[PDB]
Amino acid sequence: ICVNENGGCEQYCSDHTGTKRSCRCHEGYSLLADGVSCTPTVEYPCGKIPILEKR
Amino acid sequence: IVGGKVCPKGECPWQVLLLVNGAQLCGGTLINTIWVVSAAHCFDKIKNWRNLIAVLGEHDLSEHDGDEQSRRVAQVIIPSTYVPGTTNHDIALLRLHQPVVLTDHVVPLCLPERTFSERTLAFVRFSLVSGWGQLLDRGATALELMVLNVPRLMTQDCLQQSRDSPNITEYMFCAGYSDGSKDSCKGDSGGPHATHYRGTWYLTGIVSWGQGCATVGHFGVYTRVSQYIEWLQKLMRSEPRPGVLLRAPFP
Ligand SMILES: O=C(O)c1cc2cc(Cl)ccc2[nH]1
Ligand SMILES: [Ca+2]
Repeated sequence: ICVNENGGCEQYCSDHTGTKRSCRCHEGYSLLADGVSCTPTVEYPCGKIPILEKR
Repeated sequence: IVGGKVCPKGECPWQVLLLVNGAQLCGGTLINTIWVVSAAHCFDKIKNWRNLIAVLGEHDLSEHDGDEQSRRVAQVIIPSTYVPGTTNHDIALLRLHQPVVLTDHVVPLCLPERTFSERTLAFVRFSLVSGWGQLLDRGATALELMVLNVPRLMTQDCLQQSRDSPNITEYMFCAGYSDGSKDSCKGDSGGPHATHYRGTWYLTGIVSWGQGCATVGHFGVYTRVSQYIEWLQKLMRSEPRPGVLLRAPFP
């Protein structure tokens, strides 16, 4: 599932035994209940530009 | 950077400036509060290992505005496969003596997972390259941080579209333009090749080498960071060792 459009994940994707897929996030992020989206858990998450975010 | 634009202040917050005895050496990328990724070739001629400084939150080299954070470089880690004076395995992992403080102007770039980088990020066409390097081939270096959008090429296409020259290995990738208008340059070495994917930026390349700067029929060559993710992750989980320079086995 992960090879095709990143398995629908916003960030990281892990393939599991069967048609099972788990999305994961970089540190400073948490996975939403949709199972695909990553939300920041810190003030300065990696790869986000604060001056653009606070606009 | 040739043919780019000034990166508005705070828009490249992971950009690192490396200094040796206060003189501009190379660029780098902040990947968390104590680690910086740069190019191994930046360190081929260092003798004053104690005088290596990383500056974060830098924008304009002519003025101190209070957002700059300077840290001594405690360790420079190079893969065992890198040979000085050559281009292959052109990567260095730097440990800062003390963490930088994350602010609106100092933010790390995401070091992605290998699989995500190989099967998804490697297919994003355009990515940004940045630095205070030469604005022209045989020209002066920039006073303000510059940024350029460059498209990535498949290595077959790079070798076909290109005019003693080094080979393009699996530890590299080509990006840029062959019309001589836009490229990264000498003094941008070690800086980030950053890729946007679903609202977040990731580290995909390191400014490594090329035939001059913006030479017709030639593209910029970048270190393929995806090949080094596990090597970088294992080092970041390890205890510091005496001595600034450390050669670590690769793979
Ligand atoms: O030192 C140089 O001449 C040099 C380094 C470098 C790096 C890229 Cl990615 C493109 C062009 C370049 N020229
Ligand atoms: Ca400044």
